[PDB]
Parts: sequence; structure tokens; C-alpha cells
Amino acid sequence: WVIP
Amino acid sequence: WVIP
Amino acid sequence: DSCIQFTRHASDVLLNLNRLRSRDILTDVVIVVSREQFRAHKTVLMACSGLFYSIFTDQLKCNLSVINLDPEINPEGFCILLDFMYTSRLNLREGNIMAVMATAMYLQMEHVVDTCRKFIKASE
Amino acid sequence: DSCIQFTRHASDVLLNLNRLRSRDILTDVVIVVSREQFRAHKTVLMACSGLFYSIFTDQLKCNLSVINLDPEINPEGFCILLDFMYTSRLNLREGNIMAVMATAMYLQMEHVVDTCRKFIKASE
Ligand SMILES: O=C1Cc2cc(Nc3nc(Cl)ncc3F)ccc2N1
Ligand SMILES: O=C1Cc2cc(Nc3nc(Cl)ncc3F)ccc2N1
Ligand SMILES: [Cl-]
Ligand SMILES: [Cl-]
Repeated sequence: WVIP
Repeated sequence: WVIP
Repeated sequence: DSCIQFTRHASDVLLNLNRLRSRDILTDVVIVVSREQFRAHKTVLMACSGLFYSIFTDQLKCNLSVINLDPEINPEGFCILLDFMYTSRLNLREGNIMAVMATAMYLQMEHVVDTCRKFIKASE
Repeated sequence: DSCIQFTRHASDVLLNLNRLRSRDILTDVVIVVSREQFRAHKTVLMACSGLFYSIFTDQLKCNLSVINLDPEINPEGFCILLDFMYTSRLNLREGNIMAVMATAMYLQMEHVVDTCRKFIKASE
């Protein structure tokens, strides 16, 4: 999961 | 396009 | 093999499937979550959820155009997860995390359940 | 928005759609390319090809379960492009590049047409  |  | 691969292809396919959903093109099922209705493509639901994979591989259920979910399922939680299926982006907030995690457990979306558990653990 | 994003989601969705295709699950169209038949999902074809997008948004054609392509289309070229749609990988070879490029032009798959043109230019 990432900060888009 | 890339070499997978 | 000796194939070449287009890096952005999968993301571009998903973006187009979300555009078809927006425009109600070739949607073939309605998911009912109490008083709310959500239109979607059976194939996208099956590709994202262990529950929908089991439903639409069943010889009788594969033919239904309407699926009613358990009354305990929160429509907002379902809406957030449906948006995730079509976009890869999860609108996870302090006010919805419990409903989202409960819905992801029911739909059998292991990666979502995993991130919800981690965000809850960090708050404790 | 304040969303989080799962990097591998789009690739995982496409992998599952290819698994449904392999197992002939919820395929809803047959594409005929002379003596050969190819089963696929209308939504995946529309998400990848400008030609299929135009066909399945047409009020009469959206209901057909069989689509016959132009007799000049090479079945091997079509097979390579269908595999690309479901996997992001293009099996481009000296012996098939002309048929693949001609098929991609017909199907309106601009990124494939672009790589074929570049590989042909490098050989000249
Ligand atoms: O957490 C999850 C997400 C998920 C999706 C699927 N989907 C499919 N699985 C296979 Cl093997 N082939 C085709 C499919 F559409 C099954 C189980 C699970 N569990
Ligand atoms: O080279 C290409 C690939 C391609 C795909 C599509 N697909 C769709 N386009 C839109 Cl805007 N919404 C939904 C779709 F399924 C249209 C044109 C083109 N041209
Ligand atoms: Cl997931
Ligand atoms: Cl393309």
C-alpha cells in the first residue's frame, strides 16, 4: 500500500 | 514497454 | 517466453472498466445492500472478492441478475470497497475503518483486511 | 482525496480475468477470425480495443454473442493480441510482427501499433  |  | 510487456496496461484496463461502470455499460448484476443498489460487472467482482468468485462460479447463482448481501453489511462500507475494486484506491477513514474491515472480511478481500488490521493496530 | 492505493491491484485483477478466460468462466462472446474461434469477455475486449469499444457500445451489436472479423485478419495475429489484452505481454517476433501490427491497427490498439512501428524502424 502507498500514498498515491 | 520493458523486458519483463 | 521472449515477450515484451507494457507496464501501464493493467492500470489502463482497470481505468477503462471503471469508465464502463460509470456510464453503466455492460453491467450485468445489481448488488443489494439493504435499501441501496449497486450496479457492477460480475467479472470484476469475481476477480476482486473470494465471496463473489464463489457466487458466480456456482451453476445456479451465476445466472442471477440480483444478489442480496447479509443485512449486517453497511452500504457505505460496500461502496468504498466497490470503488477500490475498480480503482485500486481505498478511502479508509477513522469513521469508516470498522465497517470497511467487516465488509472486506465478508467479501473475502484479504489485502484490504490486512491494511485495516495494520491501521487499527497503529491506533491502539 | 485522502485514499491509500494497493500497487499490485490492477495486475492482480488482470491475472484473475485471464484465469477466468482460461477456465471459460463468464465468457460472453466468440470472436471468429476465418476458421478460428476465440472466446472472451466483452468488457476486457472493450477496455483494450477502440474497435471493440465501438462494437459493444452500439445498441444492436452489444447483444451479439458472435462477432466475425474481416477475412484479411490473421488468426495468429489476433491470438497474440488477445493474449496481450489479458496479460500485458506481447509475443512480438520477426515472423509475426507484420501480422500483429496490421491486426493492432484494425483493432485500434494504439500502444501496440506504436511498439511495432519502432521495432520495424530499428530493422530498416
Ligand atoms: O482475497 C481474495 C481476493 C480473491 C479473488 C479471487 N478471484 C479469482 N481467483 C481465481 Cl484463483 N481465479 C479467478 C478469480 F476471479 C478468489 C479469491 C480471492 N480472495
Ligand atoms: O488504442 C485504444 C485502446 C482503446 C480502448 C478504449 N476503451 C474504452 N475507452 C473509454 Cl474512453 N472508456 C471505456 C473503454 F472501454 C477506447 C479506445 C481505445 N483506443
Ligand atoms: Cl483485497
Ligand atoms: Cl494498446
